[PDB]
Amino acid sequence: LLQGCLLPTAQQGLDQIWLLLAICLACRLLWRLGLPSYLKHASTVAGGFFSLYHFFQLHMVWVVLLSLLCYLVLFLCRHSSHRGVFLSVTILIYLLMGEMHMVDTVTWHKMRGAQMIVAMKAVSLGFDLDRGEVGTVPSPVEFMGYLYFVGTIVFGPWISFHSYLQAVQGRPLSARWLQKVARSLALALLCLVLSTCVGPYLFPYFKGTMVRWLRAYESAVSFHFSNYFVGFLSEATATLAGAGFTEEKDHLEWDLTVSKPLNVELPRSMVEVVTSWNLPMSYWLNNYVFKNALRLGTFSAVLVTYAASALLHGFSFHLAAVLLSLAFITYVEHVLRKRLARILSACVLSKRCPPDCSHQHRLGLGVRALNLLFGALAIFHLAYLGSLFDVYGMAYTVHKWSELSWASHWVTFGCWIFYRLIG
Ligand SMILES: [Zn+2]
Repeated sequence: LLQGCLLPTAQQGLDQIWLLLAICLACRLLWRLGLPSYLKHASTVAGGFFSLYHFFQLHMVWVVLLSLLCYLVLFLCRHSSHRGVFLSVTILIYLLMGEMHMVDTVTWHKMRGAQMIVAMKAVSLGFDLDRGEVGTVPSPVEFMGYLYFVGTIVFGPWISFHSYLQAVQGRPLSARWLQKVARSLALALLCLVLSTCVGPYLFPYFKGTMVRWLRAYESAVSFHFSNYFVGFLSEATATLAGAGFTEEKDHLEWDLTVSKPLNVELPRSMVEVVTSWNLPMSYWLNNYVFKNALRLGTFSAVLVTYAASALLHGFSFHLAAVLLSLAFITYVEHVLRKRLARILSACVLSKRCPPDCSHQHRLGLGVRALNLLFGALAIFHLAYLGSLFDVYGMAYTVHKWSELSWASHWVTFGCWIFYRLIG
């Protein structure tokens, strides 16, 4: 195992990503030299081209296409107060065309992440221009540098245009920065190693229904650690490039957090799981899709947000089914937890209550028991939904979920039934 899984996996992951980290660090050193803004943006553009070429070979043209297309659309509507609408429509078109299989499936899937981040960045800049957070429409070099920020191009977290400009302005290289990068890299490598070695072999070492749930859980936990690897790597790359900082009370804190594994592995609620899964993505979907879809109602906005999330990850039927089930699961858990908190004056909300909340029962045994029951239900939902990601169409999804006897959906139905009845 020591030289059988750990070392090969660590080599596999650290090997390819090394170049990306190198360019992030190079960008960071180059952006502290006091170069003009134009030069900084152009430099990161060239770095983004080289990183995209390194990860996707000649097939980087699709991302290049999207980048130019989004700028073209933004430029054509540079005076319109509905820039986010036009950019979202053009992203919709491009994504749908790609999902229509016009491009090779292997090639398309290979760069779903980079294209997702570019699309999220373009839509976010359009909506920030609409709401007035960004004063003027950016120059071509600033927009292209924002899309090709080398710390946020391949697996990078979505960052706002203002966050990108703050990264451009630069910050002094400090011990705190290096500790953040090192911690993120170590956690990324650990999560990758866990995903490949610890995760898959959890229950056999570390075909009844119990066996099926064990296999489902280990496939879910392996998928989670793979996602955590991507999240921590994204934190490492973004911090190493100079972004992801919070200038709070004239005190700089490099605290960009993409994923919170402890809040998903040990979950209080499925809402917490979804939020902690990818904080940049959750924020993006919440601010640039959910708030714009509030005119359809709250539940319809939840469905629109999850459908946009399904399109951003690429339309595969298992992931679309997972996100459609997650909308109902999170909503039902949320409402039931809320109503239980109201009726039972307890701190059993989907998030932790503040220290000044009106709930009478705050630390009792019943509150801990209810939170543990909902956390076990959340782990159960995670194993159910993550069973689809073992190492895929409608038939696979149906059969695989039938192997688990549709337990989560019945449980979701029961929670929903309970919610309506008690109120
Ligand atoms: Zn409370």
